[PDB]
Amino acid sequence: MNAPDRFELFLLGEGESKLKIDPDTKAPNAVVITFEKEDHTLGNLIRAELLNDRKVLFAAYKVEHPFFARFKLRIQTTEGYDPKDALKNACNSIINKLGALKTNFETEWNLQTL
Amino acid sequence: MIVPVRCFSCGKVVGDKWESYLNLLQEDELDEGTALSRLGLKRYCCRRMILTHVDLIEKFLRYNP
Amino acid sequence: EEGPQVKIREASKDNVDFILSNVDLAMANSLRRVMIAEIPTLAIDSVEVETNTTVLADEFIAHRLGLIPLQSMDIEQLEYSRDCFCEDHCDKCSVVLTLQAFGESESTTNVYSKDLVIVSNLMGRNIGHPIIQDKEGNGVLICKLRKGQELKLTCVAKKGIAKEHAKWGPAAAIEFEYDPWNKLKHTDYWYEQDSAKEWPQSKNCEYEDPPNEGDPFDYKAQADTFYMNVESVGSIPVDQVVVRGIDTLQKKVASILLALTQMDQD
Amino acid sequence: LKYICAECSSKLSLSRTDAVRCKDCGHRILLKARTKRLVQFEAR
Amino acid sequence: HSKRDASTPLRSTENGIVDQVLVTTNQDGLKFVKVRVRTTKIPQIGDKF
Ligand SMILES: [Zn+2]
Ligand SMILES: [Zn+2]
Ligand SMILES: [Zn+2]
Repeated sequence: MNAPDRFELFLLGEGESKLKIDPDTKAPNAVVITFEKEDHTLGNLIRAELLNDRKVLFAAYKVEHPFFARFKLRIQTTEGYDPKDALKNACNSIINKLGALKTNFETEWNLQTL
Repeated sequence: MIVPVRCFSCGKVVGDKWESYLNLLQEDELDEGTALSRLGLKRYCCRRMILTHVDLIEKFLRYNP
Repeated sequence: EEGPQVKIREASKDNVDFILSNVDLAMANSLRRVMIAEIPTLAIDSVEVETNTTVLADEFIAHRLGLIPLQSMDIEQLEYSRDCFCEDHCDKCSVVLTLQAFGESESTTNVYSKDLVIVSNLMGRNIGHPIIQDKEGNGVLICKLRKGQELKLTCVAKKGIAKEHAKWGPAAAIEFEYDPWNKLKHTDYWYEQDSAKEWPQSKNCEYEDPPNEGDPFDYKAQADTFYMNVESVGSIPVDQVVVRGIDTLQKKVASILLALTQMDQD
Repeated sequence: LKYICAECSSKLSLSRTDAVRCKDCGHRILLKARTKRLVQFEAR
Repeated sequence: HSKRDASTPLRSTENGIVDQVLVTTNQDGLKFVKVRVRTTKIPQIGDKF
């Protein structure tokens, strides 16, 4: 009756962009990125992968309300290091690890029976 | 009503196991636990899903309309 | 290879018990969440009922039809109806299968998922076929007819995500456990007398070394090893459940990367 | 239009100025038949 | 305009599908009707359990 459509969890609305990169006014060299139509699945993973980068000072994601499928990701990097590059490196790292994981799982699957 | 097609909690298909369950109870004369075990219902949510079900449709079919 | 490692402890048509090594907790978790929610599957999304003189209500039966597991092997070469340039649905986006049942015998006439008949053109793609893991080859018991009761309907199955509705869930329960000895101390066990004696010992305890009382607490250790068991429903084979889970996660990461690539436009 | 009796498998087509009862039965309980225009269902 | 309307509207807040329409004469020979509408209610935020 007042329940929103389910596809609104993953289908981008009218005018809604995937990422909304905003300059953080609190701490210098910081940024807050709004991920639309995504949840903890992407947020926790990217945040955890951003803590591996030793040139990243801060990294935290939050879902301000479980009704809406979106989360904010705040990133603070060292000077001379753009945070978007940190996000990109994090993403690429994730993709590489997942590719290796998939390949390994596949080669491990071929050596099985039943 | 009729045996739920899938288990609410996890999602394991259980709608294909009702008749097999009844047979395991009457034909092999097993108890509910072993019958549910042989049907591959290890998690107690599915175990519940079949054990807890009441097949009311069998009474619903007693009317002619 | 060079990264995260897999060790298939057990493998069957329905279940895969394996061990993820050299992985972050978040990646294992996210892999689980994807395997549960975000893997494309084919299920009945539309039901047109012509005649229904059975006991059950129309949308009741329709619900049960929605939950039926269908073959989703070549689902990646099927398309979303929302993305397809056709009107409503077609053969490139949806799979149409009929159901015509009628009470014939004096006894109860059962209506199974095997009675579903594909009408649309599959054009080569392994898709639409209702999974029958049943021993007698019947499948899901859809309904029951009396003597003169009839069920005539048509089902349009569309590509869907389990995040939209649980009927598109390719996986059942995903077993997930790390650090069986609680050496990381992520859990403060509730007890009455002896903690270890009251709490049952996990099977995975056989796969790690027990702590020594002479040794202190390892504060620098993280979570590397994860014991998982992925169970499929039939729409997608287990190996392909975890593989397409990985592929999906990777893909939606690549979508964010692509978004970043696109935000550089003036 | 057409109707159907309650306690027998009949198929009456008696419109207005007729109504009750039934053809070869005797009871006055008449139900209306299902529509011809098919209704869809989001199988959810 | 030789007729006054006495038609019956579906509940303003409710909705559903016409499940079964019953037409029957009364004891005084009055043609009266009972219309049954079916609606499947799914558990929602605010439902009492
Ligand atoms: Zn279950
Ligand atoms: Zn189409
Ligand atoms: Zn009659």
